[PDB]
Amino acid sequence: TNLCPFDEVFNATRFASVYAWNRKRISNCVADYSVLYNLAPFFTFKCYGVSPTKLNDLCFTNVYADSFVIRGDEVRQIAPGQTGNIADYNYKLPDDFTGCVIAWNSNKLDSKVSGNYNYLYRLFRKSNLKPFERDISTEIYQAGNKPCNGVAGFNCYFPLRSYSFRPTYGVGHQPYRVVVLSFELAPATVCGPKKS
Amino acid sequence: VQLVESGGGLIQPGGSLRLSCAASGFIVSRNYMNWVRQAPGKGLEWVALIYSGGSTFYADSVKGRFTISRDNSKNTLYLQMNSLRAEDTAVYYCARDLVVYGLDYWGQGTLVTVSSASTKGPSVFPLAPSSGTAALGCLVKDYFPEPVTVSWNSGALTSGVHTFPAVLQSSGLYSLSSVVTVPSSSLGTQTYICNVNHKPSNTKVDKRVEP
Amino acid sequence: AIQLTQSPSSLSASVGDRVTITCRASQGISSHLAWYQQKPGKAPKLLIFAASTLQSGVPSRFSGSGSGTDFTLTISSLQPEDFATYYCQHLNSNPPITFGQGTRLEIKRTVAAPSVFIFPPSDEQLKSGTASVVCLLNNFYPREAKVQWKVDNALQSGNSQESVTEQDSKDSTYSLSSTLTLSKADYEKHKVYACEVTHQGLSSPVTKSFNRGEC
Repeated sequence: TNLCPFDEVFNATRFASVYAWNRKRISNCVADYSVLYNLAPFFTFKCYGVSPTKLNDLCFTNVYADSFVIRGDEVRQIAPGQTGNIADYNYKLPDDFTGCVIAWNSNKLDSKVSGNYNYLYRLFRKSNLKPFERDISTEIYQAGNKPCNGVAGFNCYFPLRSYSFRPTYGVGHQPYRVVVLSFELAPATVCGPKKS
Repeated sequence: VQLVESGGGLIQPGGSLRLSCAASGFIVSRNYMNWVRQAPGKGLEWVALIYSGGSTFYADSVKGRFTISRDNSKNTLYLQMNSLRAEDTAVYYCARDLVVYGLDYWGQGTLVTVSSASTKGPSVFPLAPSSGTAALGCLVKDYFPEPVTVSWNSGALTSGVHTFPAVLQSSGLYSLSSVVTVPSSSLGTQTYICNVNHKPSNTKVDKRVEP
Repeated sequence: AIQLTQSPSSLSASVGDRVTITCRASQGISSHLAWYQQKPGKAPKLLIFAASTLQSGVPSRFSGSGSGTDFTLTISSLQPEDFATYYCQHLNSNPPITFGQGTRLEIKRTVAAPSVFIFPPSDEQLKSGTASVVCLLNNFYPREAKVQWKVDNALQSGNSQESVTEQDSKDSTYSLSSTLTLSKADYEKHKVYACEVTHQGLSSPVTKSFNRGEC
């Protein structure tokens, strides 16, 4: 039994915008988290439906690592049963979520002083996202009964906004790389060291 | 094009009341909508927010007593207000929100006034002009709560009119007075009458002004 | 959360003047700020968003300026109608939106003294039980005006109750309303009811009076 490519997800070059989050699929490997010792010490770590240190001693069918960038004050929404424009139009965890959420400040990495307008989130959407759903379309959002069909105008709004990550900002406004481990329990193929 | 609201008025402390604001030009089921209130002669205060996908947020000063609703069918937004404390007295505005582009359209206002006092219609008394330009008008005494609407010849006379802010007599009752300057050469032929609506008591009253 | 403070709170300025109101944030927020105008008895009107860009339908003499944590609304060719209360807002993507406490903008103009008028009660009203004399000062500037009720040349205090209009959108003039309220008992105990206006635009205090039960 082999190790899991966690370092390949964190030490990864740059992350997707929250609206179009990455999901790397994980199967056939060993759950060693001390791999992560070295990074901006990755402080925010909370799990749901599972306990810490009961992890090296558990096995699940499949495991998913979702990754994206959001601003700090919006990290509280990456948790089951949240609301906010992120928890609703960008990335929704289910109410019964079992898994772990990890987030470190990436101000040193994704802030240009000119402004990093590469990180995007969906602002306008008719309805909430279903849990673990991804909306990629950049269709023009129809705010009026008068249809839009291409023209960005009154009651015709393009639905994504840049985050504008500047390093000056108060820490609420600073970028945060986030990785969400989904633990899904078919034969089991992802276990911890104490079960290798 | 338009946002028009209705449903405020007098109501006891602890009572309950439901505002409603209806929309023209845009569906509310598609937009971020807000209720902002303004205390009398104070500033602006955000009160509630409803997302296009229904997620609601409240200012702490109203959390757990107000509930901001909507009706996709009537294309209308509501604001149900319970446990009504007295500090909630204010003008209530609904507004369409384009979060990063500001609140571009607003309602007109509705006055929720929460006092244990009792409704009371006014009485109107004329102000006959001085027998150049001779001024005349109407008095409106001893009513509650605010406000009253005052018009001259049902919207005809509009220039040179001034309607004054209600003052609160020691009797806990409002009283204000409207006036207009007209040419002295019209006081015997032209007929002048002011119109007073007082919705809080269903008191619509007209009275003529003659020397 | 974030805090917004406007300076100055009050402000008087003459037509055509370049006026600058400022909004200071206790946290650097890049350009997420809107300026709102509120004429009296009206909802606020959005003038500027993104801290610099001009909303549609708004006069061009409105400079959206500032960035970072300090911003200014600059109106350049000041106008009589532009009397209002000016608010700034945090255009935040997360719920708790905050406005400044606002700036009241008063127009300065040249001294104009008031037309004075005086309106004895109505027999209508007298039949009730109280009477209400009413003096009126029409279309003057500045606000500051002294109104003295006199009743057989004896000065009255306490029963008077003044009231002022909002500065006019068209000409920027105030109008005042005093109201002497006496019971019908105290009313018939006197004959002459006068109202004496002292104003800066008047070289000598004007009086306007009537006589009980006459004309």
